[PDB]
Amino acid sequence: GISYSVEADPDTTAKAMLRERQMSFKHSKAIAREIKGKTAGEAVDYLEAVIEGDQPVPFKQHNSGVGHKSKVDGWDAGRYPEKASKAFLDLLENAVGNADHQGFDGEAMTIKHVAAHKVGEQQGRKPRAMGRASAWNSPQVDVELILEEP
Amino acid sequence: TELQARGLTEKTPDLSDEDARLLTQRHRVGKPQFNRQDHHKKKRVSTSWRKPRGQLSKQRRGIKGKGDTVEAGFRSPTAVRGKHPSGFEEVRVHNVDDLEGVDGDTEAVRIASKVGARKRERIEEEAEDAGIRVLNPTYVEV
Amino acid sequence: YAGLRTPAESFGSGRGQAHVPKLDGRARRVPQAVKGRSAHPPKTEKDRS
Amino acid sequence: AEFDADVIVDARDCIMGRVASQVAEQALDGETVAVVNAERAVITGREEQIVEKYEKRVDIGNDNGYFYPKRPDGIFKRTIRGMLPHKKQRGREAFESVRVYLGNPYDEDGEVLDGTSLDRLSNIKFVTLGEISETLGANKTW
RNA sequence: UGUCCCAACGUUGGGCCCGGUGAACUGUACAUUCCAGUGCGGAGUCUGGAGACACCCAGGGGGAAGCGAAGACCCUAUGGA
RNA sequence: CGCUCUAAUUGGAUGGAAGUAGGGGUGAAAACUCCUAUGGACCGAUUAGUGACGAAAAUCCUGGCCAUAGUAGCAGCGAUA
RNA sequence: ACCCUCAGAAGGGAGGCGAAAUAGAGCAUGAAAUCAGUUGGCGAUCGAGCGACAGGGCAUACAAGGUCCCUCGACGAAUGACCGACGCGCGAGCGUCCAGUAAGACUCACGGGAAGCCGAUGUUCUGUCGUACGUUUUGAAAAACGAGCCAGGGAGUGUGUCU
Ligand SMILES: [Cl-]
Ligand SMILES: [Cl-]
Ligand SMILES: [Cl-]
Ligand SMILES: [Cl-]
Ligand SMILES: [Cl-]
Ligand SMILES: [Cl-]
Ligand SMILES: [Cl-]
Ligand SMILES: [Mg+2]
Ligand SMILES: [Mg+2]
Ligand SMILES: [Mg+2]
Ligand SMILES: [Mg+2]
Ligand SMILES: [Mg+2]
Ligand SMILES: [Mg+2]
Ligand SMILES: [Mg+2]
Ligand SMILES: [Mg+2]
Ligand SMILES: [Mg+2]
Ligand SMILES: [Mg+2]
Ligand SMILES: [Mg+2]
Ligand SMILES: [Mg+2]
Ligand SMILES: [Mg+2]
Ligand SMILES: [Mg+2]
Ligand SMILES: [Mg+2]
Ligand SMILES: [Mg+2]
Ligand code: NA
Ligand code: NA
Ligand code: NA
Ligand code: NA
Ligand code: NA
Ligand code: NA
Ligand code: NA
Ligand code: NA
Ligand code: NA
Ligand code: NA
Ligand code: NA
Ligand code: NA
Ligand code: NA
Ligand code: NA
Ligand code: NA
Ligand code: NA
Repeated sequence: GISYSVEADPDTTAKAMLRERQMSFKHSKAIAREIKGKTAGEAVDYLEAVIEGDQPVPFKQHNSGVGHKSKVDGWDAGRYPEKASKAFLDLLENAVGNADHQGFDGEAMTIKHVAAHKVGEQQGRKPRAMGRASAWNSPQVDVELILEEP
Repeated sequence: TELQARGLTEKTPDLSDEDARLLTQRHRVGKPQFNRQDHHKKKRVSTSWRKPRGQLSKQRRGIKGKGDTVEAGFRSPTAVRGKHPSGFEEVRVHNVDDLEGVDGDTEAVRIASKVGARKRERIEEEAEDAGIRVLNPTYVEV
Repeated sequence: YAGLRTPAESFGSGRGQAHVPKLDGRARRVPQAVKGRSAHPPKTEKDRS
Repeated sequence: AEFDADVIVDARDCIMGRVASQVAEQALDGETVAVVNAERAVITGREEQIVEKYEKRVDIGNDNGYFYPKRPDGIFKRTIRGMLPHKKQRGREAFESVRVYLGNPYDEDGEVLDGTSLDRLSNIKFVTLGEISETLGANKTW
């Protein structure tokens, strides 16, 4: 698994991680990308709107065949990754919880750092025609989060 | 409170007029990188020089723009060849006994990397006292 | 006999594969293959005296 | 609108090509040039063949395109472009520091470059750019 | 008698957007190309011009002498059956 | 010039070996060497030997990995649930 | 271990052990291909063997390189004048003299200056040349053949006899 790739001052910082989550690594990049710089609280509301389908996640790199979304600003393609979103809400809930147990004001902390990493694949095999089989795998994602006082 | 290198770091060798000229030439003319053809087009191909052997190689054919081919004509002046940029001739040293016979006016010493701090300290202090500069000195806080 | 203990055969042309002996879809015997024979290995017969 | 031309060249009764060759030379030397009265510039030759050449150019084309100017305006500018490496930084810089105009929007009367002037009294086989543009179908906006 | 003149409208399942799942073919490199030329005589890459702001969605497949198969045709081998 | 192991001669290393990462110097070059970080136990030199001794290629072998792509499929069957 | 979080013997946070947890369980070291985040340089008007050699921008902790810039002056190979004087030519221009002079690459000396400053490295811009590599071939950039990328593996050996 990963380790925090960024230094964090413990006196003004709260940390959190997700380990080997089986979800879209591509969606996770997009989500991280989008919520970085946001307030843990703002992030929560955003991700919930995504899950609700009232807010699209800009898909800036893994966008092939993706249809345009009017709400995306400065870009075009976007979707509503609810699974990855839920995993991020779990990540945030933990971080904000850790932040409170330390005396900070969780929700108001800024997302200083947030990144997803593809730690592996749960390998699978799919039978195909002509007596042959081919991979059918699942990504495994790790993701770091660093909250910082404003 | 600040770092200072041990020994005669500033020491310079005394060279004949001819040698200093040849040294200055070497440094002025320089030479080509002489890296292997197309090393930059494929990662599996390293920089280490290999003679271009392809019958159609453009380098091998000496097409201008494809890089220089290694030739005797590129050799550096006999009199200076192998000299540290300072002009000193290097002498590889592993212990104190290696310092014996070294001409501090003409040669500078380079302590092998493997030698430990304990042995370095001794080599470094007796080197200085013999008027020999140490090319890779230890930096202590003074 | 190291690396020769097998009935690996090459499929020849036709499947976009190099003509390398294979068994159970695994390459074998030939020098360039992993688990294949050593081409010119040490020899008991050599007079080292 | 407003063009700090270091030079203002009057094309009236002058051989376009010759003028263009000089305006390019200067534009590459860093001069800002403005060519005036383009419509009155001239090109020697048998009108009929001269026109076929330009009419062909207009007809040439396809999806990728071959945009050929019809106004004496463009005609003259394209001619200058052909004398500059307009795709290189330096060349596009020069080309862009050059502008051709119908009539003269300046107060000063442009100068006449040496060896570009045509003697109507001793020349009958030649044509006006404006004449060519009219034939091409341009809109006589002059 | 929609085979045709000569196509139209409609029905169901796809196709398109969204959540979830999630391969393969293929990849020397570079690559926004077009017209001409040239070259081992069938060039996105040479030469000359022309055109060309970047990214993305959908399409029908013109080109990559597209992808797939060390040509079955033909000839050659002091080859095989 | 470089690699393995043997021998003689002779050195380095827990006051930090090999290796690896980045960086400085030398050699026309094969390649040699130093600095910092990592590492945490082995490593050289000269001479004379040794040989399963040097790779960009073989539709090469084995493993890992990127693009392909959040794409195809998860609709089509007289059993539409 | 204990405490917080969590649907939770999961995971995470905080904490404890040890020289070391970046030794935390397929756990020594931890390359490349390659992925996330990020720094430097370039960047939505522009052209493709991706570079070599020259030269500029921007960027750079120490270490292991320490040079570099401008005035002037010394030396100074081949080469080698302007102006002016005189004499030719229809003319472009030439001849003689001034003069093998002034100049002239490198190098050096005095004085002054730079420490991102010189070298070097990263990237990018300009100039010159430039259609991979290997193989087949009279001729390969080839619309001839091979490779997706990287690592590791991958081909003159032994005995006998002869020379
Ligand atoms: Cl993925
Ligand atoms: Cl030599
Ligand atoms: Cl057109
Ligand atoms: Cl150009
Ligand atoms: Cl006339
Ligand atoms: Cl010199
Ligand atoms: Cl051989
Ligand atoms: Mg789509
Ligand atoms: Mg079957
Ligand atoms: Mg390389
Ligand atoms: Mg074996
Ligand atoms: Mg064949
Ligand atoms: Mg037959
Ligand atoms: Mg037969
Ligand atoms: Mg010895
Ligand atoms: Mg080869
Ligand atoms: Mg493979
Ligand atoms: Mg597709
Ligand atoms: Mg029904
Ligand atoms: Mg480990
Ligand atoms: Mg072109
Ligand atoms: Mg032929
Ligand atoms: Mg190898
Ligand atoms: Na994209
Ligand atoms: Na938008
Ligand atoms: Na918008
Ligand atoms: Na067996
Ligand atoms: Na293959
Ligand atoms: Na024997
Ligand atoms: Na003319
Ligand atoms: Na046209
Ligand atoms: Na019908
Ligand atoms: Na097509
Ligand atoms: Na540079
Ligand atoms: Na071949
Ligand atoms: Na070739
Ligand atoms: Na060809
Ligand atoms: Na593949
Ligand atoms: Na071998």
